[PDB]
Amino acid sequence: EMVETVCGPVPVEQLGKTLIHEHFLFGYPGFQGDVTRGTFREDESLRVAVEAAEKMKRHGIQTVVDPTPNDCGRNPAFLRRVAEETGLNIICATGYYYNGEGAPPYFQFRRLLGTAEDDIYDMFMAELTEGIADTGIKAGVIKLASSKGRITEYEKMFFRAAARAQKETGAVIITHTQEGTMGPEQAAYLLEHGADPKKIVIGHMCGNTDPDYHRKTLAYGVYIAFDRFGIQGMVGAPTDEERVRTLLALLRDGYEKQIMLSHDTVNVWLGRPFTLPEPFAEMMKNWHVEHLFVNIIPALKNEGIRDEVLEQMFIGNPAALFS
Amino acid sequence: EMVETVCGPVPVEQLGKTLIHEHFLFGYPGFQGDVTRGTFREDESLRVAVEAAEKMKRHGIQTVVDPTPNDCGRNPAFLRRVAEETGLNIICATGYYYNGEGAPPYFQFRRLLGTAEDDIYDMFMAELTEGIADTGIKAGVIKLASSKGRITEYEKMFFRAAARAQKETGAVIITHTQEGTMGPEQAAYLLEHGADPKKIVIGHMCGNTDPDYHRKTLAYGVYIAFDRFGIQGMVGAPTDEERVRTLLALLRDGYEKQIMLSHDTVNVWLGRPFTLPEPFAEMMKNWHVEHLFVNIIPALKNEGIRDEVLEQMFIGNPAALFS
Ligand SMILES: [Fe+3]
Ligand SMILES: [Fe+3]
Ligand SMILES: [Mn+2]
Ligand SMILES: [Mn+2]
Repeated sequence: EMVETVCGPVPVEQLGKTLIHEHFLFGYPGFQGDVTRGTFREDESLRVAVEAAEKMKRHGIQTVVDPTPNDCGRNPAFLRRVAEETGLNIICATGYYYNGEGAPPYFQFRRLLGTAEDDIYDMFMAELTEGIADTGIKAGVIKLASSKGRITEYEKMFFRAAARAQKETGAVIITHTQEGTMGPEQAAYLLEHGADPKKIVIGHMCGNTDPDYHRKTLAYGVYIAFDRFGIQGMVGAPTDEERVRTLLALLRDGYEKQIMLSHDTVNVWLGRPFTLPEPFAEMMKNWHVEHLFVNIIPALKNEGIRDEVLEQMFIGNPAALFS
Repeated sequence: EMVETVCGPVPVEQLGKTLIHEHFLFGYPGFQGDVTRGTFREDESLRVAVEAAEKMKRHGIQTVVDPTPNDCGRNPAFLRRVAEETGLNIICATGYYYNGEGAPPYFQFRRLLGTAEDDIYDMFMAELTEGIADTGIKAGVIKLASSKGRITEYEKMFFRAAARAQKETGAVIITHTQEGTMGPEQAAYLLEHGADPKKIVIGHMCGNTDPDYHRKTLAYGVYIAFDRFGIQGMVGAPTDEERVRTLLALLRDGYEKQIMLSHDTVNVWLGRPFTLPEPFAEMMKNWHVEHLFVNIIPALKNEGIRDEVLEQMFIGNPAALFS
């Protein structure tokens, strides 16, 4: 039925072609202290963000899920301005990053007060059923993240909170996996606490190339995402070549009703402008919102995937996920 | 001669009685993502902050150094408003927190671009010689922090940057030590890179009770601080009893020209409001800006310390430090 976007509630029928994981705004926790050399280009950032939405709208996309966590400069009103100008639908999130690239100390401190997991739940409920700050916007998904090879104590507080929240709300859960680890464990641990696998998207699965690992995850009946198309050389991540050679294994075996695709782009960066060093800067030349529809998809056809199947992924699956 | 406060440059002669370490505003990194339940009480916070300044002004304090790091919600314009209303002098900082209660990922990421330590220097120079963001305020001190028993790789980038900045500027360095560790190592590592010990305040020394350790540190000719008076029972911290019994050892042995005192208070908290749990909330009942002048000081007299000596600590030392 209905899904909360930044422009208030929307019928899931009208979601349409959907990218599951892209950032308009993103900054690594700590960017706020580099304000002096990295002040936020308020009205140019908006100009770039609308550039990316119009760039997405023209390949038939009607909906983006933006899972930018609360500590990476999530900005729902900004996003609201973008949708108001483009008509694109934008679903935002409620969540923190993970230990390795998040902001532990604050909730670490409350953990000592004994109230952290309640506070995270209370925050999740608030942002899902009341609205984010005074923006009036509710998050449409819960963002979760785990570390490499571990779901830390701190992360588990959020997983628990997240599972208990979803039971109270029916919110979709979207997750981050670190370097192709902890897919199954994530699914397992959320299902243990009463989350519903049909309302769960294990993310960054494209970060493992052994399809055995994906199947172990799909077996929970959760959705999985290859949401990092375009990112190469970094994090130890595999090439777009590996992804497709890993993606195709799961398509012929008819799992497409559990797979969705994205790029995990950052269209505007918070903090100090930077430019990638020259080894790095050519491997990730393809990391942009165009990448899938002009490259990844044609490649998929040449290896024989029905356009019907893809529609399950970009339209059916997301419509399914949110209902 | 001159020191940069939030109200522009000021003659060091007019610093006067000085608290070396107190926060008006503070939040643990991550507080920004708890915005919905923890929105910043803009104009009440200002009302509380002026309460604390007026409360400090009446025990003769004319100057506070507020070392709130860039990632813990440092707010120089806010501070500026406080001084403009009270006439108090407020010197702010340029720094990041340490790894355990800091926000590593952002500078961690730049470390991979190969430019982090330059960027930290460039940030330090900017905030010391040009101004913080568009506030026009320059930091008067550099804030540095290390972990328990370790000065991590990440922290050393900032120490190096900090030492090279001070050489270019003459800025005072103020530091944080974790649980009474790394005093000497900090001094040693800064002196190695050309920092001047007479422009350095090793902080949280009151976190070690073995005076042997302090002397090892004082031997570098750096200043040291017992800046956590009132914080008891927490972090592994020692009682105000231990501090004084540790402080007195260094006074009779005539080091007072290297010691200064504070409380390290947080007069307004960013993030979700909270009550300290029932055990904790008793031990730290004394953690407030009044604590020193009404309690710690009388206690010091009864054990026979000349008011002249104290003046070296609250007036002479700081005046010395900044010139
Ligand atoms: Fe992402
Ligand atoms: Fe402090
Ligand atoms: Mn991610
Ligand atoms: Mn500190």
